[PDB]
Formats: sequence, structure tokens, C-alpha cells
Amino acid sequence: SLVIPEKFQHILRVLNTNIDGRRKIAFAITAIKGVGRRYAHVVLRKADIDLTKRAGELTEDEVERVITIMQNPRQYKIPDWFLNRQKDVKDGKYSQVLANGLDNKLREDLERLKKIRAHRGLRHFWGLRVRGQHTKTTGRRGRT
Amino acid sequence: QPIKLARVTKVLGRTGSQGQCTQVRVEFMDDTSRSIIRNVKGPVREGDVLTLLESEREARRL
Amino acid sequence: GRVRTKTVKKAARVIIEKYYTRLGNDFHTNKRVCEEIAIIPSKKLRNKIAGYVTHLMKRIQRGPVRG
Amino acid sequence: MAVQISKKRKFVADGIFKA
Amino acid sequence: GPLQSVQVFGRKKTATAVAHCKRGNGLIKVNGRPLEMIEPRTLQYKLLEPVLLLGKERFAGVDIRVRVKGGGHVAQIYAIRQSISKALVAYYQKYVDEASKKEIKDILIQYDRTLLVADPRRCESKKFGGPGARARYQKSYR
Amino acid sequence: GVTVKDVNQQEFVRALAAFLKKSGKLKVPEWVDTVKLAKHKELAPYDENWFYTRAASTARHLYLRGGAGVGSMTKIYGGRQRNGVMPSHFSRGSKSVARRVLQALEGLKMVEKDQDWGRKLTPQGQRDLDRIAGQVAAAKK
Amino acid sequence: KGCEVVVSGKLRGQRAKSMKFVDGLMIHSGDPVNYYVDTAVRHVLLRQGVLGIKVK
Amino acid sequence: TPDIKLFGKWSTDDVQINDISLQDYIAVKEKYAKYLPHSAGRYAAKRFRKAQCPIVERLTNSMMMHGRNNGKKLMTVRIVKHAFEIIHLLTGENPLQVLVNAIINSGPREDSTRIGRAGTVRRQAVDVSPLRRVNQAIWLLCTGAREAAFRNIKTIAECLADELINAAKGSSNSYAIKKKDELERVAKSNR
Amino acid sequence: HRIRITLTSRNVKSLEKVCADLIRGAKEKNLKVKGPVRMPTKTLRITTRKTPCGEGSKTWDRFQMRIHKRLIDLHSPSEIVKQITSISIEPGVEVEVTIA
Amino acid sequence: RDKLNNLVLFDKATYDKLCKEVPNYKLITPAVVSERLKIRGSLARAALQELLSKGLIKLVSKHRAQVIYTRNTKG
RNA sequence: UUAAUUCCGAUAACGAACGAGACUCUGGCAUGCUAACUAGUUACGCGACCCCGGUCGGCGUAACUUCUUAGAGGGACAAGUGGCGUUCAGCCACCCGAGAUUGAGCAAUAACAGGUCUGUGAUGCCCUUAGAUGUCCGGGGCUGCACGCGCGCUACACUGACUGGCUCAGCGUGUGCCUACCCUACGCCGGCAGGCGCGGGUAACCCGUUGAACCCCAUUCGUGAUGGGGAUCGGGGAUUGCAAUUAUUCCCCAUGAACGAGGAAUUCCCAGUAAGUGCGGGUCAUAAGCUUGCGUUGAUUAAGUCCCUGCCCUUUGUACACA
Repeated sequence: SLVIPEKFQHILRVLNTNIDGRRKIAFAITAIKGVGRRYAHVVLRKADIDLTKRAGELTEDEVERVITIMQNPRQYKIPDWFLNRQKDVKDGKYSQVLANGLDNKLREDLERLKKIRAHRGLRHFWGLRVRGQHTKTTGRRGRT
Repeated sequence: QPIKLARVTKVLGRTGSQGQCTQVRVEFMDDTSRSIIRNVKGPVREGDVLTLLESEREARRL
Repeated sequence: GRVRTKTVKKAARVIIEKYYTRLGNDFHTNKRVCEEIAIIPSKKLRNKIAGYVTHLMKRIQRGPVRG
Repeated sequence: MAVQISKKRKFVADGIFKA
Repeated sequence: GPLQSVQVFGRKKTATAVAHCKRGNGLIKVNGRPLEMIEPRTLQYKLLEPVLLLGKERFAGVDIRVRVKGGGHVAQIYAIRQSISKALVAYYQKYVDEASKKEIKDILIQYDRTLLVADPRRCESKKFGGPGARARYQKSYR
Repeated sequence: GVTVKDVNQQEFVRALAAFLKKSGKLKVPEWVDTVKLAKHKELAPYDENWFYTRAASTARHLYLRGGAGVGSMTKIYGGRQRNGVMPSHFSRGSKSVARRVLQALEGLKMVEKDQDWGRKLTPQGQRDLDRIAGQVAAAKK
Repeated sequence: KGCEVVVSGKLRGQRAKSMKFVDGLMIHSGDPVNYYVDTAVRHVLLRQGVLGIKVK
Repeated sequence: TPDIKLFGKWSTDDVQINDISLQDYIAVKEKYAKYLPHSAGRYAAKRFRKAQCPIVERLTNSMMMHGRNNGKKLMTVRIVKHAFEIIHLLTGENPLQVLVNAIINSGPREDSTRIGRAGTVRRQAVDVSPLRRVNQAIWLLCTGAREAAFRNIKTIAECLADELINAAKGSSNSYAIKKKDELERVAKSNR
Repeated sequence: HRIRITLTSRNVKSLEKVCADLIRGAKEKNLKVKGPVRMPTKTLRITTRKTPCGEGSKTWDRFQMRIHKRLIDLHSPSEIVKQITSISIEPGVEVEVTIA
Repeated sequence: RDKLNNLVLFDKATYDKLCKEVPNYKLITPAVVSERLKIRGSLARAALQELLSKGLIKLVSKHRAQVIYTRNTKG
């Protein structure tokens, strides 16, 4: 029970991401860029997965199915207000984003507002504070 | 050198730069008659005990 | 830091000077006689004067108190 | 009086009145 | 049987506790609960100290209710440990030999005076130019 | 003779929650698996069958003090709204969770929405609560 | 029992002066000021400027 | 128990303060025999009122320090209770006796200070009062256990047990005895 | 008969003399009196800065204003207590006679 | 400088040490066992809870902050 | 000698006045006093539940004022004893006692070219006075960011973070003159911020027994820039408003920066004090990282001095006196 089982997946891979087996599974799957502690715990709930185990001890079929859970939210009865991309301008579909998909959409959205010449995009080009912060005495390590 | 007990008999005056050391007349518990003057840190009371590392050296009275 | 002022000492000395006949060694007896003989507008000052009267008159008995 | 204001506001009202 | 009740109070801070001593068997209760279920459990013996000093034999004849209000946890525990101790002493001064009352009072007041006499300390008022009673804001030169 | 105040109030919630899980006729909502219990919280309950623990807690609070609404239950289950870099403040509990727990304890004949607003405790409930208090006293004796 | 009249402002020139006229027994501190000392302050309009009057 | 007042479950009597000098400023026996470290206080009322506080309460007071733990005496009382359990296991003595020994062994005898012939300056050696001895003894072994526990698996209760065992021994391993010997050395170096 | 006389005043000894006067008047007119129930004093507190400018040390003024409330309940037909309460009025206190 | 890498689960010989050694210690705490076997506090607690329920070590006090066991008596 | 030009002593001074003190408010004490259906308690009758008792902030009316309220007096004075002292003034310790220095308010003669003309329909002179420096209207700015300062908030974790459970406050405030905007219980809807419904309250009456946080108990974590920390950034949703982009505020998911206890230098502070902790008042359509108050948890050190920085006095010297 407490001695290291054979095929203890020390170094797992979930969407080209080197995840640790030594960390507990709920706090281990949050290494992916687009899932936090909140989204991790609710997905490891939705897939009937015992979260008393480490990420070395779970089975490969359970890693596969829970990756299908993470990409497919509404096929497993998860709320629409839980997602990090809700009612997009292009597809109008409320859809969760994972590892590299975030960096894709983030790069697109910054270039988007930059080319349509919104003041928000202009501050993002100048690399200033954009949500209307006072920069008289803040953000100095930014510009040396 | 053997560590020896001096007993405070009469507190005299306060000394140091910032008035930090109590200068006290001690009467030796070992020898009947020998009474010397010693500078002492912290708060000291009339009629209690000190453990002197040397029982020969004496502090300059003011 | 309990030093009595001129008003306490003067008025206490005047009451000892005049009414030595009734004043005593007990605090509460001469507090009442002091209240009766003297018009003191506050109660704290009454207790202060009576308190001094029954300290001087505890020393008049001893010997040559000056004032 | 059906306007029925607080005794607090009533006394500061009387205060400014005299003032 | 007639009335043998004395309502006696114990304050340590804002908090107050009125112990209702009465004739009967040995039971002590605080807001319905008994003594050994009044948290915090850390100060268990603070409620028991009057019991363990006097024994359970002196509380054979009395059944002391306690109603408590105000203050916080530690103040309330110091309020009630004082209240029941005064409540028994006031019972033994009214209905029993004063030699018994005298013996109990001497037993307690030697262990701890805080059992019968209230702590006269109260949270001091704040003054401006400072975050508390005495503390002042940081002064800057140049 | 035993009542609820004679026993340790910590293990009494465990005992009732265990009894109410055994009954298992408690109209438990379907968002239980995905919900956060108050806006001031960061995570979801570590325990997986928390609803029956809160149902036990609500029921014994209606035992001690009757006439409680849901706004009283949002208050009583308040904590620290730890505001990152700004100072901490007090925040209430969730309305929906407290309301549906009271309504689950109403779906079962254990509470009774009394006059002058709020929920009181029903004779069946007080009988239930005092009997399991006797069971808890027996177990710890 | 005692009086105090102090009129301040510019006299005989441009620099501001303060004349104080006082006699008898006058108390300043304590509580008795609230029911022994009657005080009033007024302004007088002259052609060069304002002078202030404090009677006590 | 109308006769003996076991401190939680530790005996009052059969604990002896061997040193004559620190005997008055250490309260463990016969009248300072109380069940809890916790109490009201009023030991900051007058000058030498402090000497009458049970040494266990003095330790409980000194422990709660470094800002974030100012006024958590309940948490400190549970630390002292757990420490007394652990001392009894590893040692097998009366934990109150081990504490009393650690207080004696940790307190310095001589310290360096600035004195006079006012004009220039001079750093000579002077004695420490029997109150100052016990005051600094408590502070040293409290801060020793504190800084040992910081960024470590060894819990504050275990670190306190370590310091009080090694200091009662006179090891030079406890921060208490290490620092004592540093101060007495400097005190010698300029006497 | 059950009639409620409340007295709201900023000054205390004024209010006390009115409370005394209504007990005197009541016990003379031979009617049952409920003694002067003392509701808690309300302290209206306003704390401002002293300086008109802001070029001084930060000193504040603490202005207080106490307001006291007594009430006596009597068992009397309106008339006799109305004529008791129509005499001996001073500027400090204020009267309310409530029937129901 | 230096770093600490404790075990999340027992090596065979580390569990062999635990099954042989930790019931010989006078003080048994998850922190002591964590240092003495190069194991995370989670493993330490789970292992000592096995040892107790098994019926080998005598527990003295439990608390959320501090859980203390000792070696069982001899006679 | 004292907190003190506070006193008693020496004494060509005696007697006094202002400031200190006294004074007003405040905190602690009364089983003594006057009172209570806008405050309770105890007993009682009833009602509900556990096995005669027990619990009830479940219901209801004869006694009383312990707890709450606020009026009148009382009480404490270095008064008792033991020391020290010119034997004085007073200081140290100890009994008894609710206190053996609670904290504020006020505040002298004389002055400063200190601040305010942007508080005033206090106000001299000057300016301007129709294309206004008057005033209204609509837009932006008061926040702009290679930079250097000052006041604060959150952290650097295991004396801890997270998740449950258990349990306790005190100051207040609350529906408006022109003035519109109040405090909210309770029943349904929504995960959440919110929406709709009927109510109480001009307030010891209703929000309310103000179920506050820290703390406490039980778990998960395990020395890893980690479940520490939450800056920066993306997306959606509510509320306030006539209007939020240069995000008002708040909520939900995602992003996870430095920071491993801090150089020279420097600040505040001695008892319910420092500090931790949250709750009210101000501003307020919206609204606290500020400030002004309040309670809860609650110490280490000291009862000393002129070494440091200041200010204050006496002696002495002077060719200074717009010094």
C-alpha cells in the first residue's frame, strides 16, 4: 500500500507538459496553463477519481479519460459560468482553454486590439499599465 | 578561580554612562568581615546574592 | 508624587491654629468637623485638608513642629 | 407631528434655529 | 423546603456572569451546558479551580446555575470562575456558620485573590495623531 | 437523562450527519459536486458529502436558537474575506446553500417554518436530536 | 472682579499692532472660565483695514 | 485535590533549586503551585512584583513574540504542555525540575558594559543581578527554540524540548549555553 | 387612564426638577404613579479639525451633546394631569403627554 | 547550496528500517520520523497511524498541530 | 524634595494674584437608597422533548432590583504600620481595601514678518469688468512615467495556508429644508455578486441576544519560490449613474511577478500599554489600503541617567544694544 508500486508514473505527460507523480493529483494537474486548483478539483470530482492518491499511483486509462473530461466540459455536465473563455466574439461558444491554446488566444487577442488601434492595445504596445493604474511611482523594475 | 558568593548589604548609588549599572556594597558570605564595592547590571535589591567569578577585584567608587 | 499645595497646607494650618479643641488623631472624625467649620466647595480638597490636619496633629504630639 | 423626526435631529434643528 | 438562593456575579472585563446558587444536590451548569463542555478546553482547570480547591463536598448542598454575557472567551471564563466562588461564599455567609464561610474565603484568597475581587482594568480610549492609546504615527524629517 | 447540551457539540454534528446520511431521504441538489460554499472561500469543501454535515449543523442551530431565517444562516457561517493585498474584511455565507439545506430539512419533517418569520424545530426533530444526543453520550461515556 | 480689553490690527501705519488693557484678577485655564469669565469678539470697519475687538 | 496541585499532571513538591542566588527569582514550589501557565498578571504594576510569576507563565509570556504571535497565550500554553510531555519521554525526570536546571545553567554571571572617568569612554566587565540572570536565561532558550524551528520540520514543541534538555545538561549545543559562554568570554576579554 | 408623560432635555438638573414636580403633583392629586424611568442618555459626538488651513500639527476638536429622556406613566383621567402639566415650565426640557 | 528530497512512498529497505527501528525510539513524532527516514510529513503520519492501529506503539497525545507516540512498554 | 517657581527649609522679607494644582467629563466600587411592560430576574401555571429530575432566547401573569439603565449621596487621604531623610518636605516596602499615579478637556506673560485672502455676504489696496478673471453649458485634465523622496497596506510561511465544526464583543448609525438618496429582518429565484415580494423602525421598542475576526477543535499539506505571496494580464456577469474607455465598485474562471527577515540611516512606545485582530463614524449616487473611535487576544523590558539629540536655568566675560 505505502511501498512504491511498479509502473509508478514519476514523470507524466499531459499535452506536452512534464507533470510530477510525487505531487497529489488535484494539485499536480494544475501544472497545465488554463487549469487552477478550482478547475482541477472539480474535474477530478466529475471523473469519479479518488483524490487520496498521488499522480504516480493513478492508472493510464484514468489519465486518458480525465484529459477527455478537461477538453470536453458540457459532455460531463459542468456549468457555463466556470470557463476561462465565455461567449467569444468569433464562434459565440463558451469553451475552456488548455496549455498552449491560452498562449495562442492571448497572442491573438493582444495583436487583435493592437491592429484595431484601441487605446488598450496602444498601452499593451508601449508595455504600460492598461487597467488604469497610476505609474508615477509603480512599475520601475519593468523599464530598468 | 573558584566562583564565590557576595551578598548585597546596602545599595549605594547608580553609575555608568546612561545610568545603567547599580553600584552596590557587597558583604562576603565566605569571609566574615570583607566588604567590597561592585558595579552590577540589571535591577538589584537590598539583601540578595551575586555570583562573582573573582572575589578580589573591586570597582572604582564615585 | 504626592506633594500637597499651598491651599491644602495654609487652610489646614489655619484650622489647626483655631480649632485645636475638637480635632484629633482619627481621620474621619476631623474630616466631619473640618466639613462643619470650613466651607470647602469640593470633596477631594476636603479629604486632602482633613488628611493633612491628622498628620501635623500626629506630630504636634511628638515635638517642635515649626510652621 | 406626522413628519415624526428623531430626538437627535430635533435638538440639532433647535440648535441651528437659535444660532 | 423554603428559598435558599443567592444571585451573585463575577466580572473580569466587559464580560459579566451571574451565578444563581440554590439548595439541592451537586450540579454546576453554564447556559445549560455543564462545566466540562465550556470551550476553550485549554482553560478547563480555570472553571474547576474552585472545585479542586474546596473539594466536591462543599458543593454537595448547592446547585449553581450561571448565565453569562459580554466580552470574549478568556474574560467570560475568568468572569464565571469568580462568580461561582463568590456565590458559594455568599450562600455560606447567609445560611451556614460564618466559621465555614471564613475557612472557604481564606482557602481561595490565598490560592488566587482574582476568585473574589474583580480585575479593575478596562481597554484605554484612543487619542488622535496615533493608531492606539499611546502609540503615535511615524515622524519624518527632510 | 440526556439532551443535546450534555454532550460534546463537536461530535454531535458528526453523529447527526451520519444518521441523516443513513436516512438518505435528504433532497440533495446536483450542483453539490461543483459549488463553492461562500464568496470569501477560495476552494470547495475537502469532504465530499458536506451537505449532510451542514444539514446537521443547521438543525442543531435551530435547536439552540429558534426563529432563524436564511440571512441568520448566511451571517452565522461568515469568515474572513482575505482581499489579497488590501486589508481583510468580514463576509457572509452563501444564501442558496443555507436556503436549500433548510428546505431539505423541510422536505424531511424535521423543521417547521414558524410565524414571525424563520424556521423553528418540529417535535419530531427535537425528539430525534435528543435521542441521538443520548446515543452520542453512550458512545463517549 | 477683573477686566481685559485687547484691540488688535493696524494702528498709525501698515505694520499690525496689538494693544492690551488689563486690571484686577483674571483666570484663563480650568472649568470655572465657563461660568465666571464672559468673553465676546467683534470686527470694526475703518478706511485703511479691519481691527478686531476682544472684551473679556 | 485539596492537598497537592499537579500542574496539568506534573508534581509541585520534590523540585529543588540548588543555587542559593537564583532561588528567590524562581517560582515553582508550594504557593506558586498552579494548574495552568495562564493567569491575570499585574506583575508589571510595581518593580520586583515580576519575581512572583510562576516560571512556567514567565516562559509562556516570553514565547509569544515576533509580531504575528503577539497575544496568543492559549497557543503558547499548548506548546508548553506538549514540550513538558516530550521532555518527560526523552529525559524521564520531572519536566519542571529540568526547566529549573536549564534556567540556572543558561543565566550568565558577568557581562560587558560602557562606564566612566566620563571624558573619553571605557568597556569594562560588571555582574548581572539574580533577576537579570533569570530574565536573560528565559529569553535566550525561548529565542533558541524559536529560530531553530523557523523553516524546519521539527515543530516548535520539539525545538523547545531540545533547547530545555540540552540547556539543563549544560551542553554548549543549545543556543542558550552557546551565547551565555560568548558573553562571559567577552566579559573576561576586557575585565 | 394609562397615560405616558415623557420629558426630553439636554440639561439634567432641569429634567430632575420637572420629574420631581410631576411626582409631587401626582401624589397630591391622589393617582397611581410609575416612577421616572431613565432611558439611556444619547451622546451626539462630532469630531473636526481645528485649523481652517492644513499647515499645522493634526489636532482635532471632540464636540459632545448629551440628550436625556425620562418618562412617568400615570392612572388618571386626561383633565387633572393636563392642568398639573400646564404649570411650572422652564426653557430647557420639552413635554409629551401620550394618551394611548 | 543544498536541497531536501524526501520519499512520497517507501523504498523497500526504508520501510524495512521503519518496520524494525521506529518502535525502538522513546519519542515517535511525524517530524522525527520524517527526518529519521527521509520521508514527507504525509508519509510519516500515514505510517505511524498504521503502526498504532496495528497495535505496536503507545500514543500519549493527539492534536492537529502535534501528534506524539512512544515505544510500547516491555513488561 | 516633587509631575510642577510643587512644597519645607535657610532667609529682610511678609502677604497675595495668573500658569501648575484645584476644576469639568471619564474608568473602576456599592447584595445600602429612588425607580422601572422601550430592562430584566426569580418563582409559578402551561406547553414541547430525554430517562422524579433535566433543557428551553417555547407561551403567559404574582413578587423583587442580583445582572441592564441613570439619578442622589458615599468612598481614597500617603489615612495604618516598618524603614530612610536636616528628622522636615517627602521617598521605599507591607496589611486592610473595588482603586495606593485611569485617561482626557482646559491652559500664563511674551513672541514668530510660521499658516490661511482657495471657509465666510470677515476684509484695505490693486486688477478685471461683456470677446469677462462674473456665470451656465458640453469635452478633457487634476492620475500623464527613464526618474528621487515621504505616510501606509500585503507578504516572505508549519508559533503557517486550506476545508469543515464549535464559540464570545463594544462604541455607534438609520427615512433628509432646497435634498432625490435610510437601516434592514423575513419568503421565493440565481453557484456568486444580485432580482422580486410583503413587513418593522424617527429607534433601551425594529435591523439585534448586533451568532465579527483573531483565537479554539478536527483534517489535507510537508521545507520544494510549495496549497507561501497575489502583483501583472485575458475573458464573461451584476450593481450605482444621465454617462465608466484612461478597467468606479463587486462577483466567476484563467494568468502566478518580485519577495528566503532586509545597507547607511531612522521612528513610536512602559500596562489592559506595545502588537495581532476585526467592527462602527467621517467622506459617500457608487466607496477605505486613509483617518477618527470601539471592543477582543495580550506580553518582553525598565522604576534609571545626562552619554546622544533638544530645550531651560545659575555663575562669569564683553568695546555688542536696529543686540
